[PDB]
Amino acid sequence: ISHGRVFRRMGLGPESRIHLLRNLLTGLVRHERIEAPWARVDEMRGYAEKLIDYGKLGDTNERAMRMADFWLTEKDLIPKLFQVLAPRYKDQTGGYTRMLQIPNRSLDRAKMAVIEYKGNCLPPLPLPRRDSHLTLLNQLLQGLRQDLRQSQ
Amino acid sequence: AIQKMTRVRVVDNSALGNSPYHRAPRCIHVYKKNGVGKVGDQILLAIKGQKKKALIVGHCMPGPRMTPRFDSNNVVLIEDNGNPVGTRIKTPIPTSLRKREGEYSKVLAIAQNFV
Amino acid sequence: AAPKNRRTIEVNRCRRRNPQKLIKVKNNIDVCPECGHLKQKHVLCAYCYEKVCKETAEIRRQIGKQEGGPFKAPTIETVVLYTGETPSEQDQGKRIIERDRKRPSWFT
RNA sequence: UCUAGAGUCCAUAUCAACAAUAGGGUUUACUGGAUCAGGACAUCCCGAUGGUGCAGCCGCUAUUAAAGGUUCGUUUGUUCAACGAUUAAAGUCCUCGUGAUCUGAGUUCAGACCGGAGUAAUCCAGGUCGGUUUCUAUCUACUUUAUUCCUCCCUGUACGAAAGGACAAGAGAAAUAAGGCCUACUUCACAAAGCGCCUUCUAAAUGAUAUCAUCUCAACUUAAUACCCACACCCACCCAAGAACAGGGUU
RNA sequence: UAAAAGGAACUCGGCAAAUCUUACCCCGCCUGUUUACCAAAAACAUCACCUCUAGCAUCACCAGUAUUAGAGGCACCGCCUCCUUAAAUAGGCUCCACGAGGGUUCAGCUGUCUCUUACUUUUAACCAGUGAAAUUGACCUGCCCGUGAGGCGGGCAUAACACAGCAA
RNA sequence: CUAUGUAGCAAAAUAGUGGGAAGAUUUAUAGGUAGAGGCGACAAACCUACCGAGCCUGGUGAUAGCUGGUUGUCCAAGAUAGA
RNA sequence: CGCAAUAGAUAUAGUACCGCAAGGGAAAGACAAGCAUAAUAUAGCAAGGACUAACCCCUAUACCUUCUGCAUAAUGAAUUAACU
Ligand SMILES: [Mg+2]
Ligand SMILES: [Mg+2]
Ligand SMILES: [Mg+2]
Ligand SMILES: [Mg+2]
Ligand SMILES: [Mg+2]
Ligand SMILES: [Mg+2]
Ligand SMILES: [Mg+2]
Ligand SMILES: [Mg+2]
Ligand SMILES: [Mg+2]
Ligand SMILES: [Mg+2]
Ligand SMILES: [Mg+2]
Ligand SMILES: [Mg+2]
Ligand SMILES: [Mg+2]
Ligand SMILES: [Mg+2]
Ligand SMILES: [Mg+2]
Ligand SMILES: [Mg+2]
Ligand SMILES: [Zn+2]
Repeated sequence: ISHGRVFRRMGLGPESRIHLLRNLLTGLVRHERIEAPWARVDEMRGYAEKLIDYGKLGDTNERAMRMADFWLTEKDLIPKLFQVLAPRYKDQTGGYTRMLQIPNRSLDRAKMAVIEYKGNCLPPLPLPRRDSHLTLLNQLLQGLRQDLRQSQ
Repeated sequence: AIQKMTRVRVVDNSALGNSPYHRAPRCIHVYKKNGVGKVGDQILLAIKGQKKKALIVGHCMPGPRMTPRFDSNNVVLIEDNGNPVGTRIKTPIPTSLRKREGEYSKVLAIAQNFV
Repeated sequence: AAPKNRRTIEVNRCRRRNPQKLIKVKNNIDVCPECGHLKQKHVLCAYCYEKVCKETAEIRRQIGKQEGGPFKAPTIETVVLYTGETPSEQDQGKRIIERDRKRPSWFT
């Protein structure tokens, strides 16, 4: 039975789980885009979001500083968190990271995933667009837009 | 949960009990179909190498909400025909003995304090 | 325990070729409508993703060559500029990572 | 089965001696326990009925009844027996029932000691201490078919020779079993659980063979619903659904 | 790893675990040695004591000589040649010290148990790679009753097929 | 002593709990004792994984009143006193 | 009226490899079974009588060896090829 347990089980125990997610999160803050196994990235996305939330409070706060000290291992990144990432998202109140699935890994055929922090300098991921607005179904729906707007 | 093989401290001034003895009183039987005994369930005790009927008047096991949860498994010695052997009780006894039927009227006429 | 009798080729064929053990035909493949390569719906075009990772790696090699050694995460944003692209009016005060090939058409 | 002998009178209220008719074994001298239990009734309890010498609950025997239940411990292990406390009860047997589910004692493994027999080696259907049986499931089969007790009214009527003391009908309280839940307590903490909570449905009347009579292997007349239930999808994500597959949701 | 109340009611036995105390009894004096791979012991050895044999050269005893050497028995030393439990088939020549020896008891402790529960790790189930072995007459491999049992007889049942369990 | 493991990591291990740990201790190195023999704080203990008597070659194709086997077609006669 | 690559020497070799050692001691070179093409459909020693028809109907207690006969009471055999 596992009803209502939101935390995956990975590594050699709870502690190794936190440490694995910590290394993933450090790599993400250092490079702003990493390809990792899908389940691990899905577990780490929440932590990266809340890390940006803690980083918005700013250097002066001590709780946020302790948290970013634990969750960043090469400390050169703590400046970045408080001076490049958190400032970058002064407008967005949520959803700072985008997560996609990518071709499975060559060796062990695992389910992969690229995760990145929105707005970085890197070449943009090939996001999937929706169908062009000029397609047949969209045109008929646009006609319905007009005809319903005039009636109402 | 006053079941078989549990130590209970007699609190009734115990004309019989309360005297030194290397053993301590133990419950050897509970007069309920199942073993567990709750308040008012009269049990049997091996005290001073003798067998004597008892009556539970408090236990460390949490009960319902509005009834007391003592910290010692308290018992009153009662004679076979229901008469309490002692003549006094000092430790508080719960007011949850005026409830569900049993030989409890005498045991309240002999105590002095409630909770 | 151990088997009491060999199992015949007939029983083994009714097990091995049962549908539950067959490989299912995938109903979710298609063609990248613009790029024109195969892809699953919920996954990135493999060829496009590879051509993106190549450029990301080249950019990162330049970044490493400029930062010198480890422990040098800058405290400012970064912008990457290809040949014949002066730093725009918005990118002053941001580190520049020069590259020596024409900007890819897919890089916006 | 004959009652024949008894029983303060009297075989039938009880033993019922011999025998007869029935079902069943007797091998030594000249295999338990845990786990799960399937089944019979020759019934321990609960249920229904007859007689009683029970004038009455209970007792006694007799018929019927196998849906349900049939406790925990001290000493010990040819497996029983004794003893304490209870209980409505602690039933008699078949399938050690069950060791590719687990354990112990043994009886028969090498070590050693004590007692008996022997010149000795050694024996002993003796007593002690110690002591290793491994298994990845191929096939079959299978994996979602409410009782009891106590208390109280009804009261101490009938029954009853005094004395004691009923049914039918209800109302509370507890446990157990099945099924389910997490508001509180408890172990814990997006949840799973119990020590907690909730629900459980053979005596008569008429009457012939035999005109009275006679309960009739005479005719003839009387003493479970509930639950499930939408033909045609399945890429992706989530899930109180889940081993995979399935199932619920994506407004 | 954690655990409500109870704390040995488990069990052959407090084995395991948690906690740290006490008292006695049997055997053996003690440290030691032993059945490499089921027995570590109450067996062997052991100081102490006793008995038997032996008057002596250059390869052991021994470059030794009766207070010596070899072979045996025994095992220092001193002393002689009714209670327990509620209940009980269990426990209760002197002789300190010691024992992973055997039996019993007090107190504590605890998931041993009343009565199980949660979480973690490995295993596990699925995807991908590599890939055994015992076993195997053939099998198109059902149930009940009888005979003497998947296969015979008489009844019953019965569309095919994976996957995970269980152990009649 | 318990649990895991039982084609196992291992033809006797692993984890914990344990006995000894200045001695009759433990141990590296070369030599010696050789099979009815050696050695043995006797357990029939050990002498290269299997010792109430090593291992290899030879006599040896040991012997076996015991077990197991014994190969084309077709026909015909064919069975239970006893010493 | 000797063998022709499981024979003939053990031999391509006393090599490889096993053993501390004595010692042991190989293999080989020039459309059989198993599968795929093509999974299965009530029922049962898997066949026979048949039938228009594959199944359906009726009949039908595997083989060797050992015990007086053995329902498989027990022993032996996964199966092909070569040698026996
Ligand atoms: Mg893992
Ligand atoms: Mg719990
Ligand atoms: Mg506890
Ligand atoms: Mg010792
Ligand atoms: Mg010892
Ligand atoms: Mg696989
Ligand atoms: Mg049968
Ligand atoms: Mg299966
Ligand atoms: Mg011969
Ligand atoms: Mg003979
Ligand atoms: Mg003939
Ligand atoms: Mg040859
Ligand atoms: Mg040859
Ligand atoms: Mg072929
Ligand atoms: Mg058979
Ligand atoms: Mg065989
Ligand atoms: Zn594309």
